[PDB]
Amino acid sequence: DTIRYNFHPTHIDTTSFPFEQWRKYFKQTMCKENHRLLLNGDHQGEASFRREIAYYLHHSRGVNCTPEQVVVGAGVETLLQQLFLLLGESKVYGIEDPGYQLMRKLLSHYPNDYVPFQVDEEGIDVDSIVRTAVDVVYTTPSRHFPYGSVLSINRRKQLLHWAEAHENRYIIEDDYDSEFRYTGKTIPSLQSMDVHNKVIYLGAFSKSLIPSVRISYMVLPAPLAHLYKNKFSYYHSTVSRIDQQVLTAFMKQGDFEKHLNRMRKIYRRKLEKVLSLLKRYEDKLLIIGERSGLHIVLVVKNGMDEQTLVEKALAAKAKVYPLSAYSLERAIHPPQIVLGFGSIPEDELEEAIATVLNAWGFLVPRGS
Amino acid sequence: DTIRYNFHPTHIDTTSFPFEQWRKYFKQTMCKENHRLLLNGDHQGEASFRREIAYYLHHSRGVNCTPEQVVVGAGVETLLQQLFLLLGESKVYGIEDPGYQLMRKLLSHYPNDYVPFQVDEEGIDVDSIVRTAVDVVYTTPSRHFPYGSVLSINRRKQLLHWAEAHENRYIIEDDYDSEFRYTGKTIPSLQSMDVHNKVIYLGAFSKSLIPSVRISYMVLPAPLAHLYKNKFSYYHSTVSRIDQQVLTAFMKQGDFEKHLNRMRKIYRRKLEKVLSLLKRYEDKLLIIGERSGLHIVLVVKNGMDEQTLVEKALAAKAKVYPLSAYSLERAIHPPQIVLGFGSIPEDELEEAIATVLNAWGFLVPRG
Ligand SMILES: [Ca+2]
Ligand SMILES: [Ca+2]
Ligand SMILES: [Ca+2]
Ligand SMILES: [Ca+2]
Ligand SMILES: [Cl-]
Ligand SMILES: [Cl-]
Repeated sequence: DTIRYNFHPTHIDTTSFPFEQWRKYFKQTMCKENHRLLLNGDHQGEASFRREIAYYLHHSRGVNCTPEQVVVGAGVETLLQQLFLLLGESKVYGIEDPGYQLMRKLLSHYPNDYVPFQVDEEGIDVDSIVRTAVDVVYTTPSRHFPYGSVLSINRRKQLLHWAEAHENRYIIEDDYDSEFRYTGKTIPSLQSMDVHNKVIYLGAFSKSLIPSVRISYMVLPAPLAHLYKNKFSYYHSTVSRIDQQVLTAFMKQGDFEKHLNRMRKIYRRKLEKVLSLLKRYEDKLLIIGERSGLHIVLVVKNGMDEQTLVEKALAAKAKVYPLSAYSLERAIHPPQIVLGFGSIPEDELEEAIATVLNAWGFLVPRGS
Repeated sequence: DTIRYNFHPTHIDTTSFPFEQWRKYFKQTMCKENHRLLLNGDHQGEASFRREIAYYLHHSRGVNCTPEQVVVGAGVETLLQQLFLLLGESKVYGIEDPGYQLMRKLLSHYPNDYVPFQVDEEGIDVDSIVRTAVDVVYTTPSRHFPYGSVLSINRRKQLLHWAEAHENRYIIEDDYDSEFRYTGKTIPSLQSMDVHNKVIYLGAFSKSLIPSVRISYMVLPAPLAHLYKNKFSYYHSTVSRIDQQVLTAFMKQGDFEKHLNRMRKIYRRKLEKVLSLLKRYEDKLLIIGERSGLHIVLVVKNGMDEQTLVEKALAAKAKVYPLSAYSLERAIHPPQIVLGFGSIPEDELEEAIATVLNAWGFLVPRG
């Protein structure tokens, strides 16, 4: 087949993107007067761009950093690799389970060991971490993937305390999941509470902007930033100067911020339509983390197993994501599926959900 | 200050670039109909783009590979890092001395050890390699930096033989420096001779095209390519899909090839003007590797040391490159300076060289 509907958690609404503006800024940047942009710039990122990042992160997340603490790289994986090299071979990493598997996967190639920790309604299990001899804790405190959990303000304090207790300890705050929250109290970055230079902040222009441009940023505590600038002095940027300059302009003249607001509205509509439809099956489908992100988790009580649910959906030309993809515990029961609605066009949402539900043997409204 | 003249060996003629065409292809690619390009593509590279790479490499260098053996990454450094992880922690690397320091520097972060080998008129010292217990040999056979040496056809055969002798051995062929040769025999890739899946081929769109776009490629022997696709299945591309698509088009419709020819002419003129001027001081300045690349080496007999020469040049706002920057084995005397003329505009060449010569206490023709 070709797959018709792709319920990917990290997809964006591609049809909505401001092509005209982007093209405009491209036109302004890529031209004879800016010919010097064709040579390589600062490895760490263009100063202009690092500046906008620090501005953006302050407004949006409460992050406090200088431009000289911002490292720009081609995707989160590029930056974590540099981080692993930077912090050294002895560090032991604690990671969330379940969660995105990237961190564990990358660590398989590096000397460093890892330890998984549970996440619950209040975030990562700080009690276990404290007993465990990890040095660096990787966590998504703002909204855990996939369930949407927030790291409670107590645990934030406890974790920062843990980090303060030793010179070797750090926290990696992953905010890959960009700022589409609709419900709950809006709570800031853990980095914003950090007064001890303990938190490394990680994010990307993927769920905002454009995933395929591969533009990501890591914010280092100022000692690490100095060490970074020394260790990696001879490297080159892994992100196009042209693209940096373009995004710099897009941000400076306010269009990025307009984009974000416009998209927030669109995603809100989509999510609400999706919930509107799914809430009708409340006996056999339970939704988790419904008021955050571009995706939800369904617990499915069809007596169909996880694998069956995936295959049936794929047969209907709809790709859906088994939660076991994101888990080291091999038993997930009842079966859970992640659905993301970024790429599903707004006017086809009902049809798309219908397709999946139908393939799963649910009764479906007309026009699918 | 700002530096007025930057004699960087890897710089290109930025003023010459086809902005209009590039912008055209950008316009064609980045638009509502191609909205799916905004999601991430194949980690290894866009199939269209890998295809053009395989085509390009065949016509230009005689490289024989499938698109599925081409890995696209953000600069040579990104790809070598993946390579180091792929081949494992036990491998020992041999590297050229002198040369670009990137390889040594990267290796400092990985478990892997390295050994430098001399380069002469005929390329890397294969005799030493054979005695040495290295597993992977890094070399720039087409045109060594900075002197311009070519790996002789004997040594090519000897090195491939060396590689054939053991299951663990490989050769990294760097063709970062590939396109601008004017003199000597135009000679093919070592990869083209490889029939034993021993050569990893490495190149980039920097000296052609645009350095700052950070688009590079590594061509893996087919067993390694299969291992790569498995080991790194979960990675994402480090190069923008949009930029891939743009360059894909630029290549397909022949604009890349036009670009290359146009640039070859320009660089040739610049080099010839530079030689024309410098040949006048043949007693105190000797030129090396003069008929290759976007740069030359000067041996300077001023009794000024290397450092002095650099500083004097920088005073008067010209940046020049000490050859010691490129060596692991012992201080060079008499001083050598690398001058690259990629970025120096054609109509300012005389002025620029004059600036440097003047600062070094030489007499200047035209006042
Ligand atoms: Ca490991
Ligand atoms: Ca959710
Ligand atoms: Ca090493
Ligand atoms: Ca890139
Ligand atoms: Cl063709
Ligand atoms: Cl110097």
